[PDB]
Amino acid sequence: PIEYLLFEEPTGYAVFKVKLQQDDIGSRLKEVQEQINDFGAFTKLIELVSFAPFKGAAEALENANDISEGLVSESLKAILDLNLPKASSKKKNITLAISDKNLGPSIKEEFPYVDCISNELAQDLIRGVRLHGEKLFKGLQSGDLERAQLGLGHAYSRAKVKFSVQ
Amino acid sequence: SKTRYYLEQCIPEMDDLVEKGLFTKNEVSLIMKKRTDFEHRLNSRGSSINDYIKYINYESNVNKLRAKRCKRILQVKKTNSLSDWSIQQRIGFIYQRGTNKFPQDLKFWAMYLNYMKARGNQTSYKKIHNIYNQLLKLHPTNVDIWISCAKYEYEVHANFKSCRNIFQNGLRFNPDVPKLWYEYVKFELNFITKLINRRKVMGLINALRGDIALTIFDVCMKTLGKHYINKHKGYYAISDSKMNIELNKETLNYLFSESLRYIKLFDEFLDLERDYLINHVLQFWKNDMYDLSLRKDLPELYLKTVMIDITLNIRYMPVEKLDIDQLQLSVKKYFAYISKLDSASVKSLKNEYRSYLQDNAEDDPRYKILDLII
Amino acid sequence: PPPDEEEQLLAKFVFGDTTDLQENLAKFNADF
Amino acid sequence: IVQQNRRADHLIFPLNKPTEHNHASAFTRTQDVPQTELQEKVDQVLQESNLANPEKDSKFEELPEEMRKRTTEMRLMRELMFREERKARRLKKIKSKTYRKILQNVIINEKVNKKNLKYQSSAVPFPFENREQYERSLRMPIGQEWTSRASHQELIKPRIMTKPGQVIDPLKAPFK
Amino acid sequence: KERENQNKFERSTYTNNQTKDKKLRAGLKKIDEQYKKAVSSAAATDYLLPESNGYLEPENELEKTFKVQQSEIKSSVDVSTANKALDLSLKEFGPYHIKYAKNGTHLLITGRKGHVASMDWRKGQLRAELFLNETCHSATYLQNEQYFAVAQKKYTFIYDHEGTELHRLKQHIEARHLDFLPYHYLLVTAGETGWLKYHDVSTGQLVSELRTKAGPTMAMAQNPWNAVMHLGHSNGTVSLWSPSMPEPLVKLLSARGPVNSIAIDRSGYYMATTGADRSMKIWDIRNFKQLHSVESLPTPGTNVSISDTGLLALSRGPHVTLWKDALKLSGDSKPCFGSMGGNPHRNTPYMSHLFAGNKVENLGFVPFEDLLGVGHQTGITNLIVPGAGEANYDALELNPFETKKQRQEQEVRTLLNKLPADTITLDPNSIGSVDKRSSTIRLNAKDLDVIEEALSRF
RNA sequence: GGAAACUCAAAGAGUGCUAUGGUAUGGUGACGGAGUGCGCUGGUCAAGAGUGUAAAAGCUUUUUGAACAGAGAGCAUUUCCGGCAGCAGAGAUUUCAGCUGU
Repeated sequence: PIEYLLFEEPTGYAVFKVKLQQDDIGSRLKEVQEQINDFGAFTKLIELVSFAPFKGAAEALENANDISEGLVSESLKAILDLNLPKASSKKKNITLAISDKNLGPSIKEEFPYVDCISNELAQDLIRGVRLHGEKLFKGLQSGDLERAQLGLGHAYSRAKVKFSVQ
Repeated sequence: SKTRYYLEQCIPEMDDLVEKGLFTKNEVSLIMKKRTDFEHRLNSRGSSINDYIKYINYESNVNKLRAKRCKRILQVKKTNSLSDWSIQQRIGFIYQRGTNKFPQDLKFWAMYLNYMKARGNQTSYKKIHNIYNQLLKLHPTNVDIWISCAKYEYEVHANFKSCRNIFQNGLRFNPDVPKLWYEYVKFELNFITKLINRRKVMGLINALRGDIALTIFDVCMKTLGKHYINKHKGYYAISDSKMNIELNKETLNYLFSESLRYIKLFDEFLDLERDYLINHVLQFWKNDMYDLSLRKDLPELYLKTVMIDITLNIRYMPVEKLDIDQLQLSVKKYFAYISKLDSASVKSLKNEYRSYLQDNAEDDPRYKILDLII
Repeated sequence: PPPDEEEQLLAKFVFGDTTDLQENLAKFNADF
Repeated sequence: IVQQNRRADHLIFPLNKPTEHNHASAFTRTQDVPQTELQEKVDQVLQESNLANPEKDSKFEELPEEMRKRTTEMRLMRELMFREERKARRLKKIKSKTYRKILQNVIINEKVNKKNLKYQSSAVPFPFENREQYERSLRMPIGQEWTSRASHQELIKPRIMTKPGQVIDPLKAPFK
Repeated sequence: KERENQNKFERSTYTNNQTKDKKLRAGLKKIDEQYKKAVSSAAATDYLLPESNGYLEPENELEKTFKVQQSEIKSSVDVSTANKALDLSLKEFGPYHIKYAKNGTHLLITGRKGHVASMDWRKGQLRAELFLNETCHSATYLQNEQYFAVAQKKYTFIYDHEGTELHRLKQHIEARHLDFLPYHYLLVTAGETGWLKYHDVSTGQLVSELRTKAGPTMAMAQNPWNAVMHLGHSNGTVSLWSPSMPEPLVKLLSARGPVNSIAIDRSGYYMATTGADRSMKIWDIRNFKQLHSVESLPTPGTNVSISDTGLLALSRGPHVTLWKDALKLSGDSKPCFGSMGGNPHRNTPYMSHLFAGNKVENLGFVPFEDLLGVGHQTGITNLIVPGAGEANYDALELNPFETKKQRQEQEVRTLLNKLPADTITLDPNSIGSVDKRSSTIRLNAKDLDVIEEALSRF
């Protein structure tokens, strides 16, 4: 059970709800490995329930650094607290699929009722939504995702290197 | 195909609608071929929200014709059979399908909400809650949906706890637009006004103050200032101290203009202690804002707040008994301002004179007022 | 069971009735 | 329960019911501890002066010529009362009114069709007792071309319907 | 649940001339519930049927229906149908055998002399015009407009879409009648030899050669219901044939003299045969009763055809005459030619036409439209016959608006579900059953002189 | 061999498009809405029990109780409504909202 999916991206955060589980035991097979390439069958697995866009490139760079060093930011806290059901912390946590095994501990530090999965099943679910991108989102974001990617990559790199224009 | 499924889901209501002798077979075949056109346009490729909207309009028109024909043929207003709810259920499902396919046009989402609310007793408020929940999930940043959700659940249901939860969750999501802040202080003032008016009413038949609105006023100033200093000067802080002080001054101008709008639409709540609830915003603006609003620039704003603090008891009608009581307070205010200011002294004197002359036998007591403020 | 004018108007909408359309095409006679 | 599971036409193998938690709503708080600075400020003010509205339930849980003359204070109290107050008022009016009221032309050959006695079965198969029963099983085609779409789906859905990627647990009954 | 039109959608079953098993009892109860639900829900589709059938109705007692002229129809109906009512005047080659594709999109004409043209008669697109200078007799499409088979001087040839010759069949020695069986992919061939040949078009393999043993085959028709072939001989005998049995399944004594033409209803219930003894005869097919015997036609009926809505088009040379509701059991549905004194219980012609110059070669209704294409000595003429076509086709059996991709995929799919030639029986519902031997109860292996009286003991 | 094209066909490859029913709408007055009761979720506190110990503390607990916070995700049944007016109120001449009796 891989119930929800968290995809971080330069325009904002997306929470998807996993409709159908993919196969666990047959996860290396040919048909299971190329159903994430076919879009007509990937939309049988993944459904978008929420997308919180960023306030601009400033909050984009803040959340890019927080996602980079593995911390839950305030917009993450907001969207996860909106979307994930108040499960128990001792019996059957709600299962969130992330792509970052050291972002998981920061998610359970804030929501103890959430167990986080990033193994190969969550990895290829995540790369399915990365492979399709703008088609899953049904038209609900401002800004082209690759244009925001160019801006965020340049901003992240100049921040990380302390590029001064003086 | 799924148009076949939906079209043959449409058949029991017209079974019933032919048995109840209002429609005939040759006209129900015409409404089925129009509905076939619409269902095929819906679940084929290249679909449009205008196809959804025209289907909803056609189904509402055949519902109105069905009601008219029922009143004319059977002379009842509902046959209490399948064929009086099936078509509204169909319209609701066309709306649900359309909002699942194109969840991006708030015109269609709001038409869904309007039809679902106006359906009346037959709908369920938890059914409206479900589509509010998924719409707020998809558009958390769009703020008018938060206002509309809380407005539906206070101005129709009067659910103060859930309304407070909606406003706090919206302010968690986008704590950057001042419109949600203003509608939250508006909701809290409306709630405390209804509280003290039900107290007054239970007194007239037979502690908890605006300090909530002041605390959300305080966090409104703090977080709006934080988000403007983070929004402008966007990527980095690569700016010398001239540009940093220019930025901080401009955020003070921004935030203080919003508090000017706050007091301007704060005055009309005059059923609570309006003097205390405006004077606390006065004392919250009077303190230091880390870049010398009084002792340096924004001295025009300092003069504006001084004029507000002077007229804060003189917010009165032409019956000027309060002026005859405490115009010496305004005179001492003008003296204390002109004891320090240089051109703001003459500005505040001429402005208080022009304001009192514009706002204030009856001209003979006004001749006393003109001799006072001359 | 009489007729009705509003009922026949929206019935002409619902059943897709071009009867008044052909009446107007036969009637308009290029009068201008 | 073993008998009704043997007799059930369709088993949907999430059969032990999953413990549904309370949904992540936007009308409430999904953590029940103050999560923002606004929330903790509003709750410390509201616990200086609490608003659980038991006082605001007992205040509006108080209010012939009461029916005819009081047509203004009735509308005032209607505008004044809160959610649970109006629910209790509707219940009180409902209980009060319910306490108030109550040479030959055809020659057929009858040779055996040795080429298509392979398209008909040799005997009657096991679960039936005669060919009338067995051909009453075969008498209706389940095809898309011969049924409607709903009937086609009802005829072709299988008995055992599992979910494709989650564990099937053993059955648990309400106290055996 | 009641559904006034269920008995069209009902399905017959076996009867003996209840059970103690609990599990089998409830299984049969579920099966009967599912059959009733399926019949009811399948019969509720008549609301969803888009179009309505055509007609023409007299609205007066002076206005008879057989005296309504084709120009009057073409004035009274729309421009699309008036343009479908084509007329090709092809004078120099012989009388034109007409043939339509099974959706009405393509027309295949054959001159007697040599002129075979396959065309899209409703656009203006011909896609094969080939002049095979030996006397051609008949042609048919195979599964498409993409292949057609022509019966030439002796050998049957098979041509592709643009008219290149694909096959010369060395069997099928003298065909005069070709017909394709579309669910079985079989080209059926009969003619001057007394032989009936079934040829599989997909594999390429001659499936059956059957001795008619009754001389040349005078007429030939296909039951669309169960794909058995009704051949009419010079005995006055129709015989019903299948490619499994080397003997005819049934032999009926239809007429005296020879049998000029046979037509079968698409429901597989009625068969109209015209003999050369001036006798039209309507036959029950399922129970093999003779329904009607219209004897003493004024001249022998050279053709009959039955539309999809059950009209009966007889042609007697220059004349074409159509009767409505003639294929019914009652004696008031016997097709007359006049109503003697205005009897309402006499089936006068539904409409008639006179091809005054010539003698018509054959008749064929256009499949899903209200037209009758008659091919005659100077070419083709479509007649607007308003009651004469299924208004509501099924678009996944055969589609008149089908595209190139739909043709390709439907060709592969019908090729994949091609029925074997052995499944052709007199009734189609006899390939799920058990043998008519092999006892109807299944067996449970448990079931698997007073002196002479003294002299007895000796 | 060559040329032309808003020409007619026969096929191949790639790309695009939410391309989305894992068992199809909230409802054949057999119905819906309201309310109640049962059921469910979460945290807190208390009790039990185990384990540990000089006593503990701690830790475990598919053990119960309490008030609180809720979810829309289940199940009843006659508690009312989907009957009529009189009347005021609500929004843009249609729909919406409660009192006195049938």
